[PDB]
Amino acid sequence: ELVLTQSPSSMYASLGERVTITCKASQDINSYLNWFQQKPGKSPKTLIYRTNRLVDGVPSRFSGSGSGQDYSLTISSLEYEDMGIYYCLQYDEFPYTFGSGTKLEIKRTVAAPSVFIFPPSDEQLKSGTASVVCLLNNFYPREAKVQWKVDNALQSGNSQESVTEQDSKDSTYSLSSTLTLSKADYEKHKVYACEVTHQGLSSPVTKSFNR
Amino acid sequence: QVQLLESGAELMKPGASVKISCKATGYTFSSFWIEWVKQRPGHGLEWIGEILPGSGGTHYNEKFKGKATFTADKSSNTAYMQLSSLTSEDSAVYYCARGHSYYFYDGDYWGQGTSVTVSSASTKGPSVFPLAPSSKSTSGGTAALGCLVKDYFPEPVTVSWNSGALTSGVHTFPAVLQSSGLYSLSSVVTVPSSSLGTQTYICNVNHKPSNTKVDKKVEPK
Ligand SMILES: O=C(O)CCCNC(=O)c1ccc([C@H]2CC[C@H](c3ccccc3)C[C@@H]2O)cc1
Repeated sequence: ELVLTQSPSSMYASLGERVTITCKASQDINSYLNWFQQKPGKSPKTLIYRTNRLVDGVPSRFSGSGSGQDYSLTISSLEYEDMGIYYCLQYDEFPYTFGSGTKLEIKRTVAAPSVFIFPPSDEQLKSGTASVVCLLNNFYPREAKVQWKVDNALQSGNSQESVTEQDSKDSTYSLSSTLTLSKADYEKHKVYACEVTHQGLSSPVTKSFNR
Repeated sequence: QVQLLESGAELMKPGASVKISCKATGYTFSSFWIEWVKQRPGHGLEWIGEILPGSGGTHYNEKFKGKATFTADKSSNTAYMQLSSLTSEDSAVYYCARGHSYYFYDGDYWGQGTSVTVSSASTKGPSVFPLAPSSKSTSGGTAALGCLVKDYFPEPVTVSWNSGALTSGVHTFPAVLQSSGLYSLSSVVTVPSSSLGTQTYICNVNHKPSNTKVDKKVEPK
């Protein structure tokens, strides 16, 4: 069926900057294109219908254009609220098809993380295993390394990471690394260190503890 | 105003079936087409098809013919989508959205989305533990604290702090599926390393899939 190509998949701009994304159809769709912006954790929402008809109550900094097989969505001045995925859809032929989406990521100033290590709660250790949590807060860019050290032993295969999208306060990322092992294996060691290496840091920052 | 309310989260075993509702409101239910769209983690948005409540006319994306079947209750202004013979591929969030009508269309309205999970596992409430704020005085300025929500199923979960009273600097991480087949995530918050003993905070972690609702507080050393 009708293919709607959207490239790139990830576009970067900085607040205040003008950005524009495209949607390439596989055949004249006669200006029958809609643009939906989908925020993380939220449902899609319609911004522009029928190529350039701006929906009501939607910022004027948004505009749509195109014809035949080429349509575009432009934002004259990118504010933080615009962070999210943008999909185009064609209703010129059945079945209505979607584009693969373009994620609009904000480019900002490098920022080092604030590392915080939390130990396994007294209450959670009464049960089976033990979980040590490491926190890298409000940093940028997303590329960050985090190693787990147990008595200098570089842990491996027992850690799980999870990163949040760019916080709307500063467009920064935050990350959590969780180390999991049984209660026994836990007591068997004394020092739990969390190593963080980030381009916004002069040298790697470590946060450990004893118990 | 116009609004589309979709039924709540749902978990069903494979081979079974499910039925999502979409309550229309603030407009003539019969003259507007209702679209239905699927959203799987790595597949973005997918078009299932549409229904014209008034005439009952339907248009199914062939990929879903038989799998999804639409119906509508004009008297209750409610549309329904039934996904049959559910498999893991059907696990996704589903939206219903108001499209066009012959005499009018100025853009679409979207339902808030329904999460459907297809597993043989039973729903498990989350065990929440405190992420006790370490006396962060090691060359900095503020201290962080949070809540660890461990081993729950399925996905749907929400956390807050002091009942949304203070949402200044909270961070809830996407859930992570563990080897045990259960999920678990973390919710942290950074507060002035000062006001700690002066004021205490509570994470409100509620998990619908099992009607769990915790309100655990976190205190220093
Ligand atoms: O006068 C004229 O010839 C032009 C105006 C006629 N308009 C149409 O034929 C017309 C046809 C289809 C649509 C579609 C657009 C996509 C919309 C939608 C919304 C969410 C998800 C998928 C699809 C549903 C809507 O139903 C909108 C308008």
